[PDB]
Amino acid sequence: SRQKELTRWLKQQSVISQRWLNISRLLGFVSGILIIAQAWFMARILQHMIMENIPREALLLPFTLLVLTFVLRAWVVWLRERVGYHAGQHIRFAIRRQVLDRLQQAGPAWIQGKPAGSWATLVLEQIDDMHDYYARYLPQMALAVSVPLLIVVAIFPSNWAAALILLGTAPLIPLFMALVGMGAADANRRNFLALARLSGHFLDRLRGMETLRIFGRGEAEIESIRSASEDFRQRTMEVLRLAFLSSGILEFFTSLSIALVAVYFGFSYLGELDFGHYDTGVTLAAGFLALILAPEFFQPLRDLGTFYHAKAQAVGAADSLKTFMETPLAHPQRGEAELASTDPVTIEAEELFITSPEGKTLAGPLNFTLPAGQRAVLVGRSGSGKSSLLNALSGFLSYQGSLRINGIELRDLSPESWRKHLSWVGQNPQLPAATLRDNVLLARPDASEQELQAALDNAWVSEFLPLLPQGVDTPVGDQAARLSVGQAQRVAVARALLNPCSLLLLDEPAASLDAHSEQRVMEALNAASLRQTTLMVTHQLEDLADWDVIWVMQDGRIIEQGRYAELSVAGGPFATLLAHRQEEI
Amino acid sequence: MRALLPYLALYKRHKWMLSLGIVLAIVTLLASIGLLTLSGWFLSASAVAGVAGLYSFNYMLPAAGVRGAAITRTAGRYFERLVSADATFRVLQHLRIYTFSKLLPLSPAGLARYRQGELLNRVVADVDTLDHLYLRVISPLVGAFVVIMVVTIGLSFLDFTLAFTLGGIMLLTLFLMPPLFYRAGKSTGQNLTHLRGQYRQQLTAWLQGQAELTIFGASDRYRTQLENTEIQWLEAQRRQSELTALSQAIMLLIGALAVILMLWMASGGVGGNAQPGALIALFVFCALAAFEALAPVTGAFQHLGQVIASAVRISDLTDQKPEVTFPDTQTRVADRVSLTLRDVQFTYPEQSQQALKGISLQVNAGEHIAILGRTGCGKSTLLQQLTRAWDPQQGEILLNDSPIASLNEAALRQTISVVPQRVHLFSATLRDNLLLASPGSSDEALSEILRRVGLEKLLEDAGLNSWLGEGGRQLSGGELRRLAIARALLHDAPLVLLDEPTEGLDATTESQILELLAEMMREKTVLMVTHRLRGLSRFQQIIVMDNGQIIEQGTHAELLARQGRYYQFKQGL
Ligand SMILES: Nc1ncnc2c1ncn2[C@@H]1O[C@H](COP(=O)(O)OP(=O)(O)NP(=O)(O)O)[C@@H](O)[C@H]1O
Ligand SMILES: [Mg+2]
Repeated sequence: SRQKELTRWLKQQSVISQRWLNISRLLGFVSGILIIAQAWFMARILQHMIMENIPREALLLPFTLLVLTFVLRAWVVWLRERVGYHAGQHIRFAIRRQVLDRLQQAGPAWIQGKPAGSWATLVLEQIDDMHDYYARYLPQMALAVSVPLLIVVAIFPSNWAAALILLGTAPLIPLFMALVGMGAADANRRNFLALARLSGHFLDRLRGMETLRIFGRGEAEIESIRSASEDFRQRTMEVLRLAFLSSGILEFFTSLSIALVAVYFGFSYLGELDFGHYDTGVTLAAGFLALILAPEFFQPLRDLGTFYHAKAQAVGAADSLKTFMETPLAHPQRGEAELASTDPVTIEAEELFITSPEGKTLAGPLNFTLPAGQRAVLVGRSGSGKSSLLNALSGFLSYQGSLRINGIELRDLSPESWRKHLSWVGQNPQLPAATLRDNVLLARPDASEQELQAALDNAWVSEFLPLLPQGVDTPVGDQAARLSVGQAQRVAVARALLNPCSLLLLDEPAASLDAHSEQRVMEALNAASLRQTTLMVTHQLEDLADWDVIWVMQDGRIIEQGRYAELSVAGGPFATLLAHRQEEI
Repeated sequence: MRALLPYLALYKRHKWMLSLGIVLAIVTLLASIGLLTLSGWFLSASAVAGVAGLYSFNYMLPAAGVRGAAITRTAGRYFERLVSADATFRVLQHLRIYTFSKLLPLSPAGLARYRQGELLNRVVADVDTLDHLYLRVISPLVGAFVVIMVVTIGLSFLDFTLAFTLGGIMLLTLFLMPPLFYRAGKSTGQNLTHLRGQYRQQLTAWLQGQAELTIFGASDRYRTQLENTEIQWLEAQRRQSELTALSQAIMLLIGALAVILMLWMASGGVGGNAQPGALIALFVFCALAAFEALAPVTGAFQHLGQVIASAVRISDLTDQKPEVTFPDTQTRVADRVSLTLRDVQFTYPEQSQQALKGISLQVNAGEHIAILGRTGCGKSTLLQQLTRAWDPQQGEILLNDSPIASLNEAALRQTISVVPQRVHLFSATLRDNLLLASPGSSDEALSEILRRVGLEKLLEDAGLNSWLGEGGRQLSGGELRRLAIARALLHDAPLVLLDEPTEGLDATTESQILELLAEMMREKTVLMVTHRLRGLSRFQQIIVMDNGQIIEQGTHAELLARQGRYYQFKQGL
């Protein structure tokens, strides 16, 4: 239903590398001339030695010209394939560049909305689906209208009956393809839902093979696989029985045109058919020209049919890439005001409404104040907007209201300079660098080795380095494969403790860690949370008596605020929250 | 290549449908050559005969040959495309059954060694590639070979030195060129799969660590590093197309060589005839049309490397030895199962040597047992040993006075109904997600359980014919927990194994689950493993676990009356 405007998007993305698609259209015209020259030289050579009985040694010039047109024709086929690739490559490099540009300025707020395996599909597997639309389908659609018109133009002076046989099928092919194309469109729609259900049936019975085992349904799911495969087979054979007629319409008219050209020329040579020629005896070279060129008239149409799948999956790729590039989402504004000093900051919020990039409000009205050097705690149930406040405080989320850091509002604070005074630790630590040493030094690449070693000593990461093979320079691998979740989270602590900061945001560290790493992370992060303003989200709800204030929220609003002593005995929401933690071992 | 042998042997079934789809490809592809070689001879014979030779020349026989060759060229292609596509769905069904029927005996162990999400998405893709062997590889290669051998044999009746130079040229590029271009692009194809996965991992690390990179100022430094990998990745994609542009310019030159050779060689005579006449065109038009047979042959050989690679992955995955083996006795299932465990381990032993000797416990018939474990201290493996996922290396399980290894799978799955922590929602109807537990249940019984369990919100929309799963409606935790319990109540086994049933559930739903176990599973010998203390009062003989061993045991009141680790757990911390 969206084909017309999706294809308009596809055809507008091709303005880049327009000279590659212009050379490929011009090389398809040149290739259609070498096809005609090939058939004309063969027809004259064949006539000379069949009718005039000229020896092959007296035909050296036509043979030389025939070999030359074969070398030129193979040259443009090589040239047209390389030029066609360059067309597709430059759209893919430009679309990917502006997909990664949009996906970076949107920031982590929008990226985490979808799993990273689904972003890699968009950037790496769907952008590449558009290559064969520009490399093959678009050039072939030019070859399908350029070359066939050249054969008709080339044959017409010699014999208008032969050119009428080829031109006569030009309207009759799309007429019958559309006649059977609408009989194969209702088959798609009346089997669309069932084939969608039946496609993921095997992977579903294969993921849930644990549940089948414990219930003893393994031998009864073999029959369902059989019954679902029989149903899928015969349901999609009805679609294919009509989709193979459309391809068989073209094979019918290329078979009828070759047969009919042979009969017309064969019978006219014997005197059975007088029409067709321009009041002159039909020569043998005229018949060979029309017989060599008859299969070449329909070859561009046959090759285009093999490239239609390229257009189908390019539109499916443009289906998801057009919506992505036109989603209305607004970024946090970046005022140019550098922070005054590298001292602990006094963050205070008058009335905040932290909003996602799509406009949804994540955290309701927030009324709080964190004085310089004061460490707070955010606690609450899941989905309560605890992490949304830390992302907004980092600049990743747009807010309406007043959130002033050290007296200056966050909206008019320079993100380049504000984030130099911001260090933070998040749950599920991400290690982007290559080596463990270059990953700690990511925070401050200019760190000295004595400052670097102190960070590794303070963060309790040098006490598991000997377990690592290469030590400090151990390659972390993909998704921190080498390091355990507890060990990687301690490395994330190391680069937080490297540079002194004016504000430390700990978004639930040591949450999913093992028992020993949780003790080591918290100990190294509880003594580092009392030398600058920190803001820790946690679910531990215990040993918080040393923290200055506790902000508990549900549904994105601070409901209770105070020290641990006054909330544990107050019986309020914190006590209800604290009782849940003690309920589970 | 010996990898395809277990999968070629799958063709013995449907070996007439598969052979027909290749014969129809040869007949179609011979009619295409016959249509153009007979037309070329007919035009030459008619022109040589001339108007004066109208009556002497029998033109009706060739005119019926061109009509027949055109019908079987267009009818043959339609039927070859149908049988080939039909028969490639019949071997896909066989491949799907073959792997599934062979992955069942090693489902828990030997298949979950990998990452389940990434592995199973590759098992499905690899069976699809094994499905491509017949139509992408075997059919183009075999069809090209015997089309060459028939035109060579056929043309050898007129001339022998001409049929073999045309046949020899076509046989040389059938056997020498597809391997020659597979060797040239092998290095690039390896360098292409490395760079595609290197860009994939650098992009995921860049997207996932966008919060980290932005704050530390490396977001644009690692984007340059990411773009340089793409530039290297695109260079390796030029070289793959620069070799495809060369394999296409060479097939055009080889087919040119076989036409120029036919023109030059066949004009010197065919059967000793000084002036061949119409026989020249029969050879140059066969050579002109016979290279359509070799069109798919290079791409058929490239895909053969993928099919062989996919054949090894499926083979080495489905050829593992199953952990457990079941006897065949058909012992009658007995109600009132009295489970007995003797020196069986409860948790995978840590390098810390948690428990060299395992736990021991007796669960009499009808008893409800709850096991308390420290959160995050190892993982419970009591259910896998009880479900016979793997044989216990130490200790033994006595299921109602008899060892658990002496039960056939049919009986074992009937004495034990287990509700796992990871409850699977099959993409099927609500009836099919419940008849899984009990195949013979009536329509009312399934709805009766759903009302009784509390899944009443699942009966107003289409009743039990609601699509649950990937293509339909998802179920939330707690709404999915009560489905797992619904199956176990429908299964009706004497022994029930609960695995953290109230995990990740809010206190409103969690209190409703514990009532379900105490009410419906009143006489079903429940053995429950949890990390919570909410409803342990109703359970008999609470077992507290420390370091993989039983430190405290007894009733809730009995265990609370005496000071112990359960007392500390109840008060907090
Ligand atoms: N970047 C975002 N874009 C859109 N929706 C979001 C975003 N971040 C959070 N949400 C949603 O808005 C609500 C805020 O949740 P959230 O801020 O994550 O609370 P939370 O305390 O972090 N949950 P948890 O970490 O499990 O304790 C939830 O319903 C989220 O699904
Ligand atoms: Mg959070």
